[PDB]
Amino acid sequence: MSAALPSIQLPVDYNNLFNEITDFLVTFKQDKGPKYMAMLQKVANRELNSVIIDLDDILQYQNEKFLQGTQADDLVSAIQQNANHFTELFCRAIDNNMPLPTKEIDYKDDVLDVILNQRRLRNERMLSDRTTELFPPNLTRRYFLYFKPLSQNCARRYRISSKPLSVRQIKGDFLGQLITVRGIITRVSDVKPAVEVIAYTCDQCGYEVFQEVNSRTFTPLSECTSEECSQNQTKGQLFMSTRASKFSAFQECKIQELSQQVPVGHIPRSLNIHVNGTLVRSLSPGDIVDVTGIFLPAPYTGFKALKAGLLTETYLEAQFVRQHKKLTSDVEERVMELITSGDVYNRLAKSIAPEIYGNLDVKKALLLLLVGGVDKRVGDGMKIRGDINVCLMGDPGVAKSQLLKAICKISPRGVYTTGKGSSGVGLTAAVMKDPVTDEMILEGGALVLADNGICCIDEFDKMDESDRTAIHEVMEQQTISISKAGINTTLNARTSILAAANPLYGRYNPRLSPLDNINLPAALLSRFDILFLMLDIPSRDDDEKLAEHVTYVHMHNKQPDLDFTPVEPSKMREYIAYAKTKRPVMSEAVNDYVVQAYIRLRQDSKREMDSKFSFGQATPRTLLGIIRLSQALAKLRLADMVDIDDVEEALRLVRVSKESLYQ
Amino acid sequence: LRIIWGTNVSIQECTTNFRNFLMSFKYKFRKILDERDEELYYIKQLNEMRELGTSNLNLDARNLLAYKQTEDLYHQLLNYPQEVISIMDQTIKDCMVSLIVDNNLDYDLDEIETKFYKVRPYNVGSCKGMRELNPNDIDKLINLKGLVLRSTPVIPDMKVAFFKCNVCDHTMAVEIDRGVIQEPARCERIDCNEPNSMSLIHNRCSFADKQVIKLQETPDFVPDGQTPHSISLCVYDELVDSCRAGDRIEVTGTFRSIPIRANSRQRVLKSLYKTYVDVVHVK
DNA sequence: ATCGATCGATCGATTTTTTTTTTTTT
DNA sequence: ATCGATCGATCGAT
Repeated sequence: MSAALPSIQLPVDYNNLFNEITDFLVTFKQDKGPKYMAMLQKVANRELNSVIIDLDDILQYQNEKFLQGTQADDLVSAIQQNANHFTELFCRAIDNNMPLPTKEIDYKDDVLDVILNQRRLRNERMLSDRTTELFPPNLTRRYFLYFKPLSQNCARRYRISSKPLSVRQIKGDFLGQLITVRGIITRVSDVKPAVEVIAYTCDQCGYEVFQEVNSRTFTPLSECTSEECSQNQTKGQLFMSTRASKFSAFQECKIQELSQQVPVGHIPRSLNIHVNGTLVRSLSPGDIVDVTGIFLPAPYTGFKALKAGLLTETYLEAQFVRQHKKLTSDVEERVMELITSGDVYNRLAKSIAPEIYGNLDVKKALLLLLVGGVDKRVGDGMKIRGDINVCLMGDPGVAKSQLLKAICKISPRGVYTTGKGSSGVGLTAAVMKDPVTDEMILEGGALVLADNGICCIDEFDKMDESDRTAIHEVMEQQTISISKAGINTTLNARTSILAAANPLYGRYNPRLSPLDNINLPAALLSRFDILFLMLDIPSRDDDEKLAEHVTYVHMHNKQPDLDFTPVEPSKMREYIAYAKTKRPVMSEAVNDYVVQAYIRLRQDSKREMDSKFSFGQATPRTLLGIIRLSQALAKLRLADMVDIDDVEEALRLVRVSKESLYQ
Repeated sequence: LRIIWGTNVSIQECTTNFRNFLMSFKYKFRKILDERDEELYYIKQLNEMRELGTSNLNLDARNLLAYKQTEDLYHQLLNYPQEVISIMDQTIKDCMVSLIVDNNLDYDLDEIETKFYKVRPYNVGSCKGMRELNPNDIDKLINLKGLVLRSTPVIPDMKVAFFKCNVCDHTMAVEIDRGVIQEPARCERIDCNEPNSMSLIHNRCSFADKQVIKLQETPDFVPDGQTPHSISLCVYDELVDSCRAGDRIEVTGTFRSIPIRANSRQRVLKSLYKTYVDVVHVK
C-alpha cells in the first residue's frame, strides 16, 4: 500500500544496465572471441562450476562504454554499495546467453545432471500431455559465481573496494557491501551442504514442490499444494526428497585481527564469515589472508521482541580469498650449489642458526636430529629409533630458547613448546566441548601433533611428572597411551625430541657434581643420547667478540660475514629428506670397531666409578644410537657406505657433550 | 525394459546380470592382479552360507570389475547403493532358492529359504578421509577408517505401530512404515466408526535396534590446519553394537544427512541438514 | 423443520542458562 | 512470532 512502505525513487537504475550487463556478459574484447563466450560454454561444458569475476575488467568495458561511448551510468559505483543485487540479477542473464547442449552429458560424468534432466524430463512431460508452472531459474543453477575486487593499479588509473581493513575498521555502513579486509582466520568449523529449496513429492498427485529456505531455518510445508490434489477431496502426502532438492556447500570461519592494526588498548576482534561453493575448503584455522567479500546481516529467529532494535549484528560473507604467505628433479641442482661447494657436514653445520654466535659444534650435532635416521626394522617386530633426543643443560638462558626458534622453524613438523606451556594433556588427545558446532570433540596436540617431526622444548624441569611420564613413554617413542575415560587408545608419536633445561638454582656450581646439578631424573637422562652443557664462563676475548656480534646487531640486519653464506632453509631442507631417502647400510669394518670402542666406553665410564664427572654406565642404547649417529651422519654424505671416520665423527661428539665440565 | 525412476536402472535383469555374475566368476579380478582356486568365489561361498543359515553375506566389491557383465551394475550400485542392495538381498534369497531346487529338499525344507538374506558390500572405491567429503556425494557407498570415540546405548526404532480405539476396545493397528505415523480418526470395532481417539500401546508395536556411534576417523593425510573431524553413525541390527568403541575400522556406508527441528517445538527445521554415516558394512 | 458436523475466526501460550572464587589433604 | 484450543455458525441430513 501507499504511505507505509513508501515506494522511493533512486537515481540508480539497472533496467537498461541489465542490458548493459549482457552487453558486458558474453561479448568482450581485450581477452579469438571474448573470454565470456567459450568460458560460459566452459561451464556449459561442465568442467567448471565456480564462476570467477573481477572488478578489473568492468572498468575497461566501463571505459569501453565511456571513451568510447555512448555514455552510461557506472555499475561499479552501484556495486560495492549493494552488489548482492549483482550476485543474482547480473548473474540471472546467464540462462539467456548460455549455449544449449553444449556437449554430451553421457552417463557419469555425475548423478544430478542425469537426474536434473530427468527432473526436467518429468517437468516437461507434465505439460506434454497436459494440453503451466516451470522450474525457477534459481532452482537449477549447478554453478557458483564469485567476485574478486580491484585494488589496484586501476585505483591509481585513477579510478576502492579492495582497500584492506581491520575488524576495527568495520563500519556499520559497510553492511551489504562487497568488501576486503586483511585478517587472521580462526575457527573454520566444518563445511556442510545446504539446500535452497526442499523437494517434496505428492505421491498420489505427484508433481514436484519447491519451497525457498533462507538463513538458518525454514517452515516446512505439508499436505499437498499440487493442483491435481487441489480442490479434489484427497490431498496427496509429501515429504522432502533429498535426491531431488538442490544443495549448497557451506563452510565458515572467524577472522582475527593482525594485532598491528589493533589499538594499544581494547582487544583482538574475531569476525564470523561463512564459506560457500567452490570457495569452500579454501582456508585453514589461523591463516592470514586479505579477505574479499560482501557483508550482510542475517537476523533473526529469536527472541525477536527481545531484539529489538533490530540491532542487526550481521556477519560477513566470503566473495573471494587472497592468502598471505602461500624430485629429485632439477632441485638436485638446487642441492648442487652446495654439492659443488662440498663441506655438506660443516657449511650446513655452519648454516645452522647463523643468528647466534659460536657453538657451531653444538650446531654441528643439531644437523643430525634435523635429519636423524635411519631407525631399523627387526622383523620381530620391534622398530628402533630412528630418532635423536637431544637435551641442552645450562643457565642462565644464554638465549638457548632461541636455538629452538630456528630449528623447529626450518624443520618440517616443527613444533616449539615449553614446560608450561603445553601439558601432558596437551600432548595427548583430550576431550573438550566445541563451541558452536557440538559436541565434546577430542583435540590432540603437542606430542601427538609433533609426531614424525622435531619437538623443541623449554622449562623442561617444570613439565613436572604428568609430562615426564608421557615423554618417558615418548622415549619408548612410536606411541601415545591413554587409558583415560572410555579411551583405551595408544597412538603413534614419531616425534623428534629436543629440550633445553636449566640447572639447579641459581646457576650450575662447578663444585656440584654431575647429576646433582641436573633437575631431571636419571632414567630420564639415560634414554637421552646427547646433552650439551651450556655453562658460560666469561672470556674477555670471547666476551668482546660476541659483544662485537651484539654490537654488529642492532647495527645492521645482516649478521653473517668474514666469512660465510648460510643456506636458506627451502633449498637446505630439500636435501634433508633427499638425504633421508638414503638409509646408509653399515660396513662391518666400522661395525666391529664401534663395538671395540664400546667395551672401551663400557670400561672407562665404569672405571670412573663413584660420583664425580660421570656419567656411566655407557649403556648399549647410546651405542645403539651412536651407531644410528653414523647412520644419520652417513645421510649427509649419503652414499650409504658408513665411513669409519663417519662413525668416529659421532664418537668425537660423545665426549664433547661432556668434559666441558672442567671449564 | 521398465526402469527405476531416479535410478534409471531397470528392475530385474540386473538380478539376472547379478546371477550369471553370481553363478560364474572364477577369477577375472585376478586379471587386474595379473595372475602370478580356479573356481568362482561365490558358488563355493554361497554354499558355505546355506548350512549355517547366517544370511548377511559380506559381498566382495570389487568383483564387478574386472568382469562382465555387471560392469554397469558396478556403476549402478555405486550410483544408487540403497536400491541395489534391495534387489540383491532378495535375489540372494532366490539365488539360494534356485540353488536348493537342484539339490531338491534342503534344510527342512523350504522355510530356510523363507529366512531373509542380505548383502553387506565393502571396498567401494577408496573414499578420502572424511573432511574431503562432497555435498554431491549425498547417497553413495564409502570406504572409511577410524577408531570409535564413543558407543551410545542401543536406540529403539519404529517398525509397525500398535493402535486401539475407545471401542471395542479393539486392537487394529498399522505399521510405522514411512518417516510418519498416520492413524485414522476411526475406526475398527464397532465399524461404525465411532470417532474415538486412537489408542496407542507402544509396547505392542514392533521395534528394532539403531545404535548411534560418534567416530573420529584418522584418515591421516591431514590437510593441516584441519581439525580431527569426527563421524556420525546410526547403523542397524547386527551392525548395532557389533562395533567396539576405540577401534580403527574399515566400516563402509552411504552418506546420509537429515534435518532437525530448531525449537524442537515449532515445526521449523534448521536450514541445512545434519549428516551421518549409513554404516552399510563393517571391517 | 430438528439435528448434526463441519470449517473457520475466535481465543491465548510459548521462544536463553554454567564459569571463577573456593579448602580440606600432607 | 507462530501454534495451539475454544467456539461460533451453517449448510447438509432425517
